Amino acid sequence: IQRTPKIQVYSRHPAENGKSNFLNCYVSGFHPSDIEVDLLKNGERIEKVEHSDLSFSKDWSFYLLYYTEFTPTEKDEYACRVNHVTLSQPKIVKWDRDM
Amino acid sequence: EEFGRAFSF
Amino acid sequence: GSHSMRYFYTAMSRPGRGEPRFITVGYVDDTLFVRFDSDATSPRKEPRAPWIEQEGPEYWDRETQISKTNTQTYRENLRTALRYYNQSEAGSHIIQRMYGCDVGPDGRLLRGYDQYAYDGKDYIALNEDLSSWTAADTAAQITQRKWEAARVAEQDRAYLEGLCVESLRRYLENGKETLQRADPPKTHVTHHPISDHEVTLRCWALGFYPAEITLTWQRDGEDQTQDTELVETRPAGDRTFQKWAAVVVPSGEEQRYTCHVQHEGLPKPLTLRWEP
Repeated sequence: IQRTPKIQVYSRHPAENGKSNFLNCYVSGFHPSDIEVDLLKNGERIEKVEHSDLSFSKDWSFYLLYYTEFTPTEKDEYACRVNHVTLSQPKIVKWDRDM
Repeated sequence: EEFGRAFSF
Repeated sequence: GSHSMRYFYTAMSRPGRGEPRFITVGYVDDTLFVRFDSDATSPRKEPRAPWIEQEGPEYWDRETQISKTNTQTYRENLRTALRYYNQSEAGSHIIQRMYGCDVGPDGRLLRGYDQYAYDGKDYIALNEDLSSWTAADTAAQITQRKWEAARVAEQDRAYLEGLCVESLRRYLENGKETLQRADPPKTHVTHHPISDHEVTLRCWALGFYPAEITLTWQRDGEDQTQDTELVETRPAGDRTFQKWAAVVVPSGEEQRYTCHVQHEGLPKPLTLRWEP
């Protein structure tokens, strides 16, 4: 069978406007391994996003971390857009500094 | 260090 | 305390888009230290941790060769799997492997592993006795028969009791600054009003290593397991991990809830509460 990815969007360090940080999107629990992940800023895709090396958990499901440096502000909105064979349409998860 | 022997399915 | 070394293989077929991709990543506990990707410009084992960089050029050539040979062998494993399951050559399939060893504080072997999966399901695995196998179906049974005939388990056992533990012990010494350091979680409880009747209390654990941790909420001393929202432990990107547990509580009853944290980096479990 196939397993849909779990998605978490968050920062490496506590969020503080004007302070450089790292924006993360962690996808896990999915199978097969092919997956498409974009980090968005005000709806537009951020270029040069990096990701970890493909690994998997004890239940064989895969997990990857996509990340990029960013300086959070009050106005700017960030999100993670994910597509996988199990999803009919890309799933967008907004960044909530309290999550 | 990895184990260098691979056994075919 | 205890430590582990694990190598993870992922072989993915992709009909019409070249030969199957083969990736290998190696970990010591929750620290990635080596990687290999057959799709790389010049495929070879690459260091991913400072303490493995001192391994000589001979180590890297030997490790790279193992992975290159593995790339070819696993492409053959994928072809074989298609036959065993009577599948067409049109679909994409995946073979995975996780093998390695666990050692105790004294460095002696605790137990070894060599597990395989096909399309995300258990295929065949070396039993803890390091001498017998457990096949998931009649297809894996065919592989089992071949492996029993070739005394594969005996060869795996030699590696698991020898080189596996010997190299892990060397890595632990060379990387003692980090591999032997537990970073305790930084904790705090946040408060989020949901409505006039309910509020959300979220217990945070940040900057900890290793990843293993336990976060639980209690109501009047009773675990709220069934009523607690627990997110999967996630990587921060700086070697550490993060996690939180949340519970919806009635207005005014915040003090009846206590968050409990357990982590090896903590001398004793911690108890936290909302601090208005």
